[PDB]
Amino acid sequence: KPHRYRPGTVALREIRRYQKSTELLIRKLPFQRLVREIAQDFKTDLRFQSSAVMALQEASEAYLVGLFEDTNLCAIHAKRVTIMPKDIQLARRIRGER
Amino acid sequence: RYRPGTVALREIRRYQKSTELLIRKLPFQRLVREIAQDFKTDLRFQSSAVMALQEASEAYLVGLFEDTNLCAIHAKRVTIMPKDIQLARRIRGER
Amino acid sequence: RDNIQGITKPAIRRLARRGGVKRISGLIYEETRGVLKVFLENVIRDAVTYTEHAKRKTVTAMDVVYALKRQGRTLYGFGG
Amino acid sequence: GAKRHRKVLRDNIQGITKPAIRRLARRGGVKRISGLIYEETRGVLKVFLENVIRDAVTYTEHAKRKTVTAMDVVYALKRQGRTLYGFG
Amino acid sequence: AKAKTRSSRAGLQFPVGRVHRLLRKGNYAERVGAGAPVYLAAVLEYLTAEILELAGNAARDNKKTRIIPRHLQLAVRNDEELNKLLGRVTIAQGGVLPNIQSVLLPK
Amino acid sequence: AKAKTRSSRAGLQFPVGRVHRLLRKGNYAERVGAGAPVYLAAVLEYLTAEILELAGNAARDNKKTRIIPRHLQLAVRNDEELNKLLGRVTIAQGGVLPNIQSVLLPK
Amino acid sequence: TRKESYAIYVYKVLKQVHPDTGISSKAMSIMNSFVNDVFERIAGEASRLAHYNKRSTITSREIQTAVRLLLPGELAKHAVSEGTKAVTKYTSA
Amino acid sequence: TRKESYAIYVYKVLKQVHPDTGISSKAMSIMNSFVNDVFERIAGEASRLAHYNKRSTITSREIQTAVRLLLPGELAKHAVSEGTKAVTKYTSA
Amino acid sequence: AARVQEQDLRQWGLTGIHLRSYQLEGVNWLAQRFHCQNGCILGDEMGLGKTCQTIALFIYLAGRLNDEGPFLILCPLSVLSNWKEEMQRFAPGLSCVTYAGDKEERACLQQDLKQESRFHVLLTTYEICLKDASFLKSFPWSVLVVDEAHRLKNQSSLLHKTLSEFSVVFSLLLTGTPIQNSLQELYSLLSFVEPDLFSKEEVGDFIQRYQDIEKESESASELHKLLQPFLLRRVKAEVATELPKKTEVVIYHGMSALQKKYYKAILMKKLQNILSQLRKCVDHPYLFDGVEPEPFEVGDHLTEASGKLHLLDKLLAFLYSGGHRVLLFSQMTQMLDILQDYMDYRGYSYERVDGSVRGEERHLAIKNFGQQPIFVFLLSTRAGGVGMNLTAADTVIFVDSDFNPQNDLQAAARAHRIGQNKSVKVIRLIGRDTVEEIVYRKAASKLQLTNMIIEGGHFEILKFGLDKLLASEGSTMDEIDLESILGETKDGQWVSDAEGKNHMYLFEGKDYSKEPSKEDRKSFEQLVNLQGRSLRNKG
DNA sequence: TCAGGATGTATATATCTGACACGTGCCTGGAGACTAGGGAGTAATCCCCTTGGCGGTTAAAACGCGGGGGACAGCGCGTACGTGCGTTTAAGCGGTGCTAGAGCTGTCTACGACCAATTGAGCGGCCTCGGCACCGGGATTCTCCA
DNA sequence: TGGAGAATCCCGGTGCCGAGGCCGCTCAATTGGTCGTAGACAGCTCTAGCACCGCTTAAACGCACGTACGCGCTGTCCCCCGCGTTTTAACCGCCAAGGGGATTACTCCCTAGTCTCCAGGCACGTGTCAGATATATACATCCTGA
Ligand SMILES: Nc1ncnc2c1ncn2[C@@H]1O[C@H](COP(=O)(O)OP(=O)(O)O)[C@@H](O)[C@H]1O
Ligand code: BEF
Repeated sequence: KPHRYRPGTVALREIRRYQKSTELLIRKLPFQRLVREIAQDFKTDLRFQSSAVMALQEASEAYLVGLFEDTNLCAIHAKRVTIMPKDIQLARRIRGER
Repeated sequence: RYRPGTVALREIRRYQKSTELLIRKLPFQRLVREIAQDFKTDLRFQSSAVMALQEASEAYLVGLFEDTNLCAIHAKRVTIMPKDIQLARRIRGER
Repeated sequence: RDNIQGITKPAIRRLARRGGVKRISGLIYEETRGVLKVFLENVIRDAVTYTEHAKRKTVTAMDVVYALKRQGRTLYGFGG
Repeated sequence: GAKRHRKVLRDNIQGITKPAIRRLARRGGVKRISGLIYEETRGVLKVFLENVIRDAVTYTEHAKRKTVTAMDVVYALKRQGRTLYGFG
Repeated sequence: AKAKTRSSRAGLQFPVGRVHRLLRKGNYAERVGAGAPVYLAAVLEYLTAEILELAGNAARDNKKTRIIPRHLQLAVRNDEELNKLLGRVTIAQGGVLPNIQSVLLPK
Repeated sequence: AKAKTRSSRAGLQFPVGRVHRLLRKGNYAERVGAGAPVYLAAVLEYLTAEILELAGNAARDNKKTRIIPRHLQLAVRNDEELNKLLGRVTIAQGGVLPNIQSVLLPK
Repeated sequence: TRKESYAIYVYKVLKQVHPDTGISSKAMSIMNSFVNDVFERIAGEASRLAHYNKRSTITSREIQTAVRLLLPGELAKHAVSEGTKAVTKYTSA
Repeated sequence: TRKESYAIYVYKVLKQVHPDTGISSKAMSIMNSFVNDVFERIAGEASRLAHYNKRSTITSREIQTAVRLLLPGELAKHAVSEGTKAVTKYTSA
Repeated sequence: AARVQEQDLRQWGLTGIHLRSYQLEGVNWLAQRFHCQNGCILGDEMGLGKTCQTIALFIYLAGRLNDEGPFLILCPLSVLSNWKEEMQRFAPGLSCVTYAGDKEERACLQQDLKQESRFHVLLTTYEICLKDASFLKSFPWSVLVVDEAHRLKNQSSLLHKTLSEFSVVFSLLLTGTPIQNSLQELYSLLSFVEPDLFSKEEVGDFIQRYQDIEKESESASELHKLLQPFLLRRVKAEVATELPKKTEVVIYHGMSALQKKYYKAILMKKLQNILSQLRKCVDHPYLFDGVEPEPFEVGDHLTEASGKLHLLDKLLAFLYSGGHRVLLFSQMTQMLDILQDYMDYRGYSYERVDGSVRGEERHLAIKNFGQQPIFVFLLSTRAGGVGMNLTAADTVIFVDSDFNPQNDLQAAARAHRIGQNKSVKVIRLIGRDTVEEIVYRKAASKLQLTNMIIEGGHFEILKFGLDKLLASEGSTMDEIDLESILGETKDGQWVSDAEGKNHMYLFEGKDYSKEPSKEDRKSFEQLVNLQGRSLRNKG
């Protein structure tokens, strides 16, 4: 029988790997397309510098990482290890964003 | 005799209809002066300064208790506990 | 001289009731006293700094209002 | 067989794929992830981006420009209490 | 000639001369245009009118003929956009909105 | 009289004259004292030296000799007061601190 | 000494809105604080908008942009409408 | 056209602190942003401090009070000592 | 030096083809250039057999002065099979290794570095030579051949800088097109050839010294003398006679109802880039996503949605009836998908090499191009017109009319080739009173800049304002052209044998116009501009 | 499940009472008229950088499958918190008294703005070499089924 | 109940591009005077903050009881993770065009600054009605028993 890892080992390995690095974790092109689609709803025929989209991506990724940290604390508070949409909602409620 | 939890709900409704301050004036003023003695000796306070401090403190505590209640309900409870206060204050960014 | 104990247990219960809390643990009172002490220390430090800058010996309501505004908690109804 | 149009139906918000959200959660320290987290995260990201981009486009239109610069994004982020260092 | 305040020309009730003086004395810019005070006074008057509309409605709901801080608090915290505008503002003697969680009610 | 800079008179490596010009052009007040730019430049130099010393320690701990944004992020977030000063600040290409909760580690 | 406030103007607006409703002194001081707070917010945003674009004059365009930046949603549209209406009526006279 | 920054002064301070360490360009831009951010924080705090007391001059007292309001703990104390030392040395010379 | 006869190549390994006089002259020229300098540019016209000349050069310097070292050939992916086939067809004495595949087979070929002359010629492509430059930087190559060398036009190219730092003794470039589309591009070619003589710093000198545009024999002869020992051009007219002649015939077409609607809409109201949307609208509206009635079936509604497609269907019916095999070139791949669906509807035997197809499907497609009696040849200009031998067809039809004319010229030359037997009839489909006409005229103006120098030293806009006829917002469909379509195309026995309403011939004749009616644009854009106590809670 | 009782709470009338709304005098800040200068609108030029597409590789994303471990429901227990009562304490209210300090006024004087001439510090441009990134290889580590 | 296997770390080599030092120039900081006004200082007033006393009563405190809720345990089941295979689109190299950002020169009109004048708004005084409080009173609601 082939070699298999128990559920949760590769998750810890990925946690360490991604907390040790600093690169962006979202693909560039899909994020840029999403940014342009969102911006179409405010002014048509807009142009973006590349550094503008880079700044937007850095800010978005930092925001999501911090939100996931708060979500993980809220999930641990309920004696769970799986994060769920209610944990995200509670974190955003306590932050004052809802 | 009323069953446990009825007087609590009546108190909740009563204190959510009212607007007065819930902490007594003299103990709060003494606490303020004690805290201020660690920064400059022989200070004076206008009465409105202590009133503003009390209003701000009570608003802060009521909001914190609302967040604590949300965190307690999240864990399938109705009793608020110190860990709920700690979670609420950490998520708010104060810890 | 232990004036933090003047924030009595019934007062904390009334604050919790206004916050909507239905049932309270017995260790909440010391936690709340510590939290209130920290909050008051920050605000009073800022207010006393404002008072000392103006070379006064009396903390006014505007010093408290400016301290609260500096900490991101604007207060309406006390002038300014 | 309809080879002239069989690709354009991806709904750009779906370009934020499930592996990317899992990578973000891993950097956030999350060990196990529910299956409904991905749509919730996409909605949260969309709201955040709408706010920031609305502010940035307002700043751009004030200057009577047609190109959104990096300084507009930095101003829009500082506008919301999220200061970003490293983009001038 | 006969004097005539700028508020009357603009058709406003908030003062345009006082807003102009505050803008000049606040160290906001080197110069202040002629239409800046009019625009700012109109915006301030509109916001005041919105708050007072909602607060008067709240006072009339309670069979009162005078507005107290409780009515201002109810007006602000019931309206969503005024609640966003004043999300980090404390109103003295205002109280809170009556709201009990669904799980705390008996069932 | 050979020109001597104000930074050398104060004993600083930050530009006192440039800080004075920035204070005069920022509409901060009508007029600016003589010792304000010196005091401000000293404070800015102190804060720069603090972060640079912490980031240099962090970079040397990684067997590197050039400071990159990751080292600045580690220096800021590992310090208890610089983290309060820069609490609401995002550092580009900085990453996060390595931290896993105890309940997620295996028994 | 004389201390100025917005009490009389708030009262005029109130009489326009509710012709038979009064207001207490604490509520009036709250409204005065509200007007001052909103004034400072708008003026500061306009100031830094003018500084961003290397201008040295605060005009009604900068006030309009600040109003759009600060007020949320449907509040911004009506506020911009009232400001534009006032400036148009003012410059026609 | 040109573009001024704090790069050379940051580099001089770095060579005082770590004589053998270098710095990349992204880190230098981050440090420039940090210096600008702290400058504008302190300047705005001193500006409104002068406005509160009905003064028209920003002096070293306002800068000192702004430093004590904005910096936490030991950072405020050491920054105050450094600034006071600099002003004392500048005045005597 | 010493002249090379045909028997020397016969004995030295070249056994496939009997060379020609100009081919032998080119081989001797290449030999003497190799003996005296570092690099040259074999710039014969398309379809004259440069590959045979390079293989003959390999045979020569592999059996005369025993230069047995490795040879590197760089070519586009579509001509890799052609190089591989001709290498063993004409020179089976040299072992040729096709260095291609995914990463794994290329690694397994990395392992064959036993360095025992197991390969004489290494054959690869640009992309592979740029991905595995490190492995391809550790060989002492004698000859470096860059086929279709007009890819090095830009000097800041990564391929230019990568290939410049190679251990090559002799760099040979192959380019059929007139390279001088601009002086800087020709100078980039020259700087790649002779980096020491033509330094990259003399770019300004090269442009300034040769700003001449008339005959100016005093400087035309100077530049000719400068390019005498580096370039070698031979044209079919002077060298390769007795071939069937090609006759380019440009055919005009109108619009459709929704075509005019969207043309005007884009001209008035993503729309950040205007030119691309205008050209898309002229080609076919259905390639806009929002205009389709979403039918997931083939039908007859395709022909009427575009005047270009209508005229194309008329031409295709006529050509299939007359027994003519046809090449079909286009710029955008979406339009090629539309054509493929239309061909599937009308039951036409078609083959498609497009670029981004695969490496081997192109080889299979080229085999089927000539094996089966297949009728339609779907092609992309950039990835289909770069060296494939498609002599089976005898009609080239352009539906694109791209920006620069070299691409279209070489795409047309894909059918006018050594080994052609019938005549070639080049057809263009450009819309009347359209931005396509302006692109065509701008291309034509760019083209006759290199004709001047060859013959001398070698031998308001986006309108096109006749929108008044485009303001009728109708069809303007053509049916009278059916009886003249035999008049423009006189087909004999399997050959095409020997400026009115919708047709124009091309015999080095010019066409010009001055965009009369911009008033339509101004008027319809004026039409475009023609198209207290608020208390939001109360009203 | 309904009956009924005890508790709490909403409802109607009467009576103060003090705070809000109105009227008056004046004074200071806003309005009108004029002048001077520089900030900004405007036209023109240029070239950088943005957009749209094709071509081709290849790493990541997507799909499916199998299983185990975590979420969730149910149950029991025992403890800690709510409720009510009687006792105690200290907060609140009023009244008086004293003085420290905030606030205003008038008078200089030293300090910061403004301007003109000058020169060195800092910025842009240009090599250039060493720190870091990639790479292959060997070794140790940690996990998982015994 | 140790060994097999996959992952990661340490070591050596190469190469390459960006951080660092040099250099020329230009513009902004420095120096030297001159003015005018902001602020420092002294003095006088008057108010409001602190301190104390005495009494009332409302609220805090302590105690007892009982109950319901937090918490631990167990069992099920399904859903999320790990892994192998396919396929798809991200990414980078490259080609075109052209729009718009950035600069410069010019001029003109809009705002600052000054003086004069006068009416709006602020401080002050006064009356009267909206609301708070008290008392009876009906009605809703919670809880226990048949
Ligand atoms: N001597 C020859 N006889 C016949 N055909 C030839 C000869 N030399 C070359 N060719 C033809 O040239 C074609 C490939 O040559 P190619 O390099 O494509 O020519 P060109 O460079 O003119 O396009 C082959 O089909 C081959 O038949
Ligand atoms: F120029 Be040949 F068709 F390769």
